[PDB]
Amino acid sequence: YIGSSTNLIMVASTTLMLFAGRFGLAPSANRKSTAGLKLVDRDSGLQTGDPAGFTATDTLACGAMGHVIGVGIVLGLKATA
Amino acid sequence: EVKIMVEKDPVKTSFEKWAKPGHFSRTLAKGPNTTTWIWNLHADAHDFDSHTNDLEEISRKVFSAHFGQLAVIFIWLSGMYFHGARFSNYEAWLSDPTHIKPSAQVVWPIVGQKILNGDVGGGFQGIQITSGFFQLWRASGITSELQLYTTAIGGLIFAALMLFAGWFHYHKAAPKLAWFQNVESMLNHHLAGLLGLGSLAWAGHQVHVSLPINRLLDAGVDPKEIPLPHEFILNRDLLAQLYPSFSKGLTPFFTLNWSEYSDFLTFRGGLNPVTGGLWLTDTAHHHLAIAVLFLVAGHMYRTNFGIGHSMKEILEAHKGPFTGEGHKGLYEILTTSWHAQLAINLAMLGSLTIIVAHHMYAMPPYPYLATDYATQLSLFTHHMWIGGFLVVGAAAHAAIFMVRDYDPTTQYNNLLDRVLRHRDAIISHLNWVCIFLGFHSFGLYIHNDTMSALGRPQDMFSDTAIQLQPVFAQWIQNTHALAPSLTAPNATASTSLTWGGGDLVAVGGKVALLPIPLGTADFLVHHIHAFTIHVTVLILLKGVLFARSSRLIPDKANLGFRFPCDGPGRGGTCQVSAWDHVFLGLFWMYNAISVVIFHFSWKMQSDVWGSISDQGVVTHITGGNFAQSSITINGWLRDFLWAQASQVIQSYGSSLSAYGLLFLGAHFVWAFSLMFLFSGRGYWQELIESIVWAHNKLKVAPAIQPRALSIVQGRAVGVAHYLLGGIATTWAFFLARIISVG
Amino acid sequence: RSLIFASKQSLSYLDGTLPGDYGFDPLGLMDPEGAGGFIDPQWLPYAEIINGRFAMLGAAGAIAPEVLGRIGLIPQETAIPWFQSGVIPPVGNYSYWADPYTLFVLEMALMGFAEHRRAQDYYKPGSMGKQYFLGLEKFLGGSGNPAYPGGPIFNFLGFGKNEKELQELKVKEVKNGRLAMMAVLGYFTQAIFTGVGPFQNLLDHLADPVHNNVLTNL
Amino acid sequence: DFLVHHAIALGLHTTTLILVKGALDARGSKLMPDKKEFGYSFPCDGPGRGGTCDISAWDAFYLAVFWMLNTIG
Amino acid sequence: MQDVKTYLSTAPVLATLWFGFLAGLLIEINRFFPDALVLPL
Amino acid sequence: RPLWFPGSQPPEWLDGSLPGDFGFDPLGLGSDPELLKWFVQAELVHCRWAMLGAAGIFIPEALTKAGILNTPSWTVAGDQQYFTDATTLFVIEIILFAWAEGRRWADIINPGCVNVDPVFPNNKLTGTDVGYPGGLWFDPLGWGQTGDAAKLKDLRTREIKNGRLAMLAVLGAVVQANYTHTGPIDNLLAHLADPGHNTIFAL
Ligand code: CLA
Ligand code: CLA
Ligand SMILES: CC1=C[C@H](O)CC(C)(C)[C@H]1/C=C/C(C)=C/C=C/C(C)=C/C=C/C=C(C)/C=C/C=C(C)/C=C/C1=C(C)C[C@H](O)CC1(C)C
Ligand SMILES: CC1=C(/C=C/C(C)=C/C=C/C(C)=C/C=C/C=C(C)/C=C/C=C(C)/C=C/C2=C(C)CCCC2(C)C)C(C)(C)CCC1
Ligand SMILES: CC1=C(C/C=C(\C)CCC[C@H](C)CCC[C@H](C)CCCC(C)C)C(=O)c2ccccc2C1=O
Ligand code: SF4
Repeated sequence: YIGSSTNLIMVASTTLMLFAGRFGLAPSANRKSTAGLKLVDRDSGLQTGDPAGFTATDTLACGAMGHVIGVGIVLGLKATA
Repeated sequence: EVKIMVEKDPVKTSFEKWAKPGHFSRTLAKGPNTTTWIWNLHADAHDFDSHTNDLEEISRKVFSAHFGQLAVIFIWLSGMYFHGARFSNYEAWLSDPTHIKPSAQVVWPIVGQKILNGDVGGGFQGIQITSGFFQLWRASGITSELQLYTTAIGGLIFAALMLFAGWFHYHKAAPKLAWFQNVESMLNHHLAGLLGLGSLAWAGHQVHVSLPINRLLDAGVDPKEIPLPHEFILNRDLLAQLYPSFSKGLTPFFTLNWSEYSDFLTFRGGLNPVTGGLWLTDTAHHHLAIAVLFLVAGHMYRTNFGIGHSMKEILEAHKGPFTGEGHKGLYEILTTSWHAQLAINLAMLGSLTIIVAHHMYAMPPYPYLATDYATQLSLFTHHMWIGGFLVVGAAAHAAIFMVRDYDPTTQYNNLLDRVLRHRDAIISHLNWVCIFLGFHSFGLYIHNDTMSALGRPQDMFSDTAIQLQPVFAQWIQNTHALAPSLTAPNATASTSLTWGGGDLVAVGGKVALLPIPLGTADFLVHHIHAFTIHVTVLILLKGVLFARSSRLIPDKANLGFRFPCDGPGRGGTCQVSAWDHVFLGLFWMYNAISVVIFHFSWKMQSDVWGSISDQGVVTHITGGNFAQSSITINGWLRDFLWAQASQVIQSYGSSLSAYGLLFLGAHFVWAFSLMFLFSGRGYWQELIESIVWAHNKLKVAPAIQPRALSIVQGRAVGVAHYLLGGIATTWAFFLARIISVG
Repeated sequence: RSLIFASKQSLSYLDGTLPGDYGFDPLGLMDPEGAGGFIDPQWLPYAEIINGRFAMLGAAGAIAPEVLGRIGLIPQETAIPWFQSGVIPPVGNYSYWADPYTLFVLEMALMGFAEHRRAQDYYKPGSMGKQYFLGLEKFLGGSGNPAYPGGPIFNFLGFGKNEKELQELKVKEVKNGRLAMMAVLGYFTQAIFTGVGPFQNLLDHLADPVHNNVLTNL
Repeated sequence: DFLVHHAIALGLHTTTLILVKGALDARGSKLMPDKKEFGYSFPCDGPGRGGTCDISAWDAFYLAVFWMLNTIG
Repeated sequence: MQDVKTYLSTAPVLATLWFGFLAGLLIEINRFFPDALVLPL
Repeated sequence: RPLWFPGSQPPEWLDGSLPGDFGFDPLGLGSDPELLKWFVQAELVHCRWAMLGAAGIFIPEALTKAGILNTPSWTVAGDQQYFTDATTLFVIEIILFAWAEGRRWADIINPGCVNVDPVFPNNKLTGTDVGYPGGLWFDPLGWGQTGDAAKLKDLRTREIKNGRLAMLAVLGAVVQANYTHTGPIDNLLAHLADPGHNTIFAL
């Protein structure tokens, strides 16, 4: 199951979305997207040990978008291939 | 910024405010002086905005009133489960439901009313219920009346909890105004916590309890020997013998092998041929999907965790060149006015209840729902009346928002200001499309009546005369029947049987559903429906738009909501108020919804409901007369209002004679309404003056002066008796006819 | 000065005078701005104390008949998991000297003579050691903080006499208290998923950890 | 026949009630003493003093046309 | 009871308590003496 | 002052002057002073009828179990046949209690008015408090008329607390007959054998 295609997608869907939320490529708690889809910084109040601003909300938020997207890729590829 | 703001002990829990009746209003706190004080005592009882100007105490009053309403509904559900537990034949109906009628009300043998305890079957006497609770409990997997008694006492426990919470959130810890103004958190916890987790919990019930018990009920197993609902959870081999996908044990859920759950989570579609109700593998996949979708939608808005949406930022970015500064201030509308949110919520709940009515005759969700025609007619009719009442109340509280909460300084050049700026165009073009619909539907009915009266059947709008076939509906019904083959692959059958995919489902020798034809008669009555809905929209939207002012009365917002008139000036300003438009839209809701349920009752008694004999022949209740008689008003009076009323008037001396009594008493309440509607206050005031003189002569004058009812109150009493009498007339006629022929 | 999972909203009221004041409050539950009946800064640290001490009696008590049965100090009829011990008579019922419905009435009679006394000391401290109760009402007076009475009965070894010693020992009570709540919640989910007691769940995982984890066992 | 003769007596008595009430409160009443100076068939007297809808004697005739229709029906 | 009995003495409660007693009495007359069309006394 | 709920503040209307006062008024129905004197009078005759009730329920059925007397059970005692019919036993009792409780009705309304015997005016009751009539017919031993008030209050407190145990007992005998269909002495001896199981949850 470790080398199966379900595990490799769901790891990479979660890892890349956490990479996007940490390296300033995705919306997070400490940075907002406007109507022009432009990342502007904000102070949400949440304090962690990350210098970039990644908090406990974003690792639950990007894990969920690692999972909502990741479920659809796995079952999209299951019905197709 | 979203967090809990409450404060402790706002008002002391005392009975000294119970003793003074008009404590909430300053005018009624002086005590009574006329008999109109009693009517303004009830009229201003729930009107919390007229009591105080502070929105915080208003919102606390509304929250504890919600808890009192929840307590009343839980008391009602406790009663209906206690009536199933003690005063029903639910086990007898559950043994075989194709011959025993659902009954859950026993009357007391006192004054001859013991004939109302009729032979419903199963060795039981009582009122045959049409509320659908028996099929609902069969779909819930309820096997014994001990489970009904447990649900009744649990509902009583929850009713005590709602009463305790209503006392708690007004007298011990009541929330402040910014707690209620956290609408993003409220939507996040209603979408995810209420509608998402509620659908998920009912999905878990419909995986563990409803599905195996209802599978055993399709196998002819006696419900006294069916294993109890916790035995499927405990002995999972007993659950695995009915569905082999349970033998894997939650490992395909977390490894995304959801297709291995294809044994019990299916996209079948259609009805169970054993029972005539939707599949619970589809209703469990439905609830799991709307739960994995409402919980996703509940993570949308911004509370206090950074991620989310401020919905003011959603609104204020939605602005267009045809509007300019639109959608701005609507957040300030919907967070500082309870009536605006009440208008939107009432419109969605009423329209949703109409969705419920259509999505239950057409896709019957409960086992043996469709073949019990009394349940189908009563459920559709009840939800149409509730939906029409809630959309008229939506327009009512829209108009109350205009007359009492619309601030014009905060709303400049937005959508609402511009809709008020061209309200003559809206009401005039609505007036044109209403008159056009009225001629092109009802004058088509008058034309059919005239040429059928003049001996010209070829000059009519029939299926044999000039045809008016609904080609868009007849194409959308073919598109929904020929869907599984190409546009919706993964479906075993089609969504509903009323589309055209065959599958003549016969349950108990009675027709559950079949392909519903749509012809010239359906075109005419759907244009009647569109016309009546449009006219109801015309009075109601005219009352919303002209609540502030008019060309007639430019200071109408100062006069209020429940004012009668300005006076006999400007030719007469009678019923200028927005309340009077709600009052007239109540009549147009009667007209609209009554023709809707009349079209429903005749359309499915003629083309759906019936019996199937040998060699596949279908005999309906009124065989094939909707296509030829429902195009004339004489057919509606004759083959519907006279032929089907031949069981509400000769039901006397039988168990259905209370329907005859309430049919006649409903005619009484309707003709009683015409006393209040057609008359006015001053006549009754001078007649009461003569009666007061006769009381002064015999020294029996009350100090509370007898007064005639107010003009707003006289119209309210007249429309209340009109709706009560007419709706009770249709209730009695429906529940006598379709019980008698069902 | 260890601080984890904190926010500027959370440090406005969590100033460090609490025993387990590590700043963990993302939802904002002990806010004194909207203090009410049960969501308030006076009941919530005291709620964590009573839920902590019942879980430390709970996490130790749900594993002690299973550990003592493997080492051979109790009979095997009582060496049973916690769920099949009369608590949930579906998954298992053990015959005591009374049926558990009668034992529940005996429970809330003795809890009602113990937690009603604990209730009214929270609403007013020291107001219970005035009425006569079996000649022992003088010891049941309590301190100002209702979580720690520290009388002749609840501190009958007198451990923690120094104020600096008692305050640092209160940190060890809540941290062992919080671990026990996650243990009982951990005991609850393992009883439904695995269907076997928690000491057998530890012994199954200690042999083959890659084949007896949460992912393999349901 | 007894019961419908009391229906007939109800119809004549209530029509006579509205019509005698219109004829004798024609000049004025305690709600409005100057009904004679407003003519016979005036609409109302305004929403003030509680409400004066159908106060005129023509309106009592109007309300008793429904009662003669019900009576003769 | 200086105000609880005042609420119990209000017009809707006293109408409910009297007509509850009144319909309670007339039903119980109609049980032990039913179908009464002629007063024999 | 002993109180029912030792942390709670006692109510203002229950000042401890009444016998058996322990501050138990959560619903506060004795808040009115005029209704409190009626309810104390209601509690006195409730206490003494239940103690007379408990001596006709639990005393002769204990003698029925021990074989001292062959009296029937208290639930089926009214069903038995006597020399007077039970329908017309009531109207003898109603007439006899229209003089017993109707003359007691005047003492609650007007104190010190029905203390004089109407047939013979020399006979009178030696009583000064409402609900405690005294005299030879009701207090023939004179124990209820003492000079000291602390002993007199405790003896009236002893009367109330003995009463309210029986009001739990006669109500307890009613529900035990509805649930177990067995005499309460036989419910006691069934409970005295195995008290762990023979309870309300024995079903
Ligand atoms: C996830 C938490 C959650 C959930 C489940 C709900 C659920 C509900 N809310 Mg609530 N609400 C919440 C949080 C939540 N709320 C938040 C965060 C806000 C503050 C911004 C509000 C403020 C709000 C107000 C102001 C009102 C509600 C109302 C409602 C009710 C909907 C009306 C109805 O008939 O529904 C169906 C009803 C039921 C199914 C009854 C369920 C009742 C049980 C006891 C659960 C309710 C307790 C609690 C909310 C969740 C406990 C979960 C528990 C089961 C473990 C329902 C009880 C309305 C109402 O009726 O007021 C009383 C109302 O207008 N909500
Ligand atoms: C979600 C539901 C909802 C909400 C919250 C409210 C809330 C309110 N409504 Mg209402 N409204 C709604 C839906 C609702 N309504 C619907 C369904 C309609 C269409 C009928 C309207 C039409 C509307 C108008 C026309 C007005 C309001 C107004 C009121 C306010 C106070 C009314 C009052 O004191 O009660 C008074 C309650 C009664 C008089 C009880 C009478 C009940 C009916 C009318 C008769 C009995 C029906 C019963 C089923 C028959 C039994 C007969 C039997 C006893 C013999 C309050 C803001 C009034 C206001 O001023 O708003 C600020 C008002 O003018 N409402
Ligand atoms: C105070 C209070 C406070 C606030 O107010 C709140 C509340 C809660 C309301 C309260 C409380 C209440 C209560 C608890 C009540 C109850 C009571 C009772 C139980 C009584 C009885 C009471 C009782 C009684 C008198 C009894 C009596 C009895 C009798 C006569 C008996 C008799 C008899 C006998 C001998 C035997 C024989 O063989 C038979 C007979 C004949 C049968
Ligand atoms: C500390 C640190 C680190 C680490 C970090 C990490 C690694 C993280 C992780 C994290 C993660 C890894 C997370 C995850 C999460 C997840 C989640 C959050 C989930 C959720 C879920 C949900 C949302 C649900 C689900 C679902 C779906 C989706 C569909 C249907 C079915 C279900 C319902 C099941 C590093 C190394 C960098 C460095 C040093 C420091
Ligand atoms: C009849 C009528 C009245 C008079 C209606 C009245 C006076 C209401 C009568 C209510 C009841 C019947 C009187 C009050 C009853 C008391 C509770 C006393 C109880 C007595 C018996 C009912 C037991 C109007 O005021 C009116 C106003 C505007 C348009 C039409 C009309 C209208 O048609
Ligand atoms: S009749 Fe009544 S509502 Fe009409 S104008 Fe006159 S006062 Fe106003």
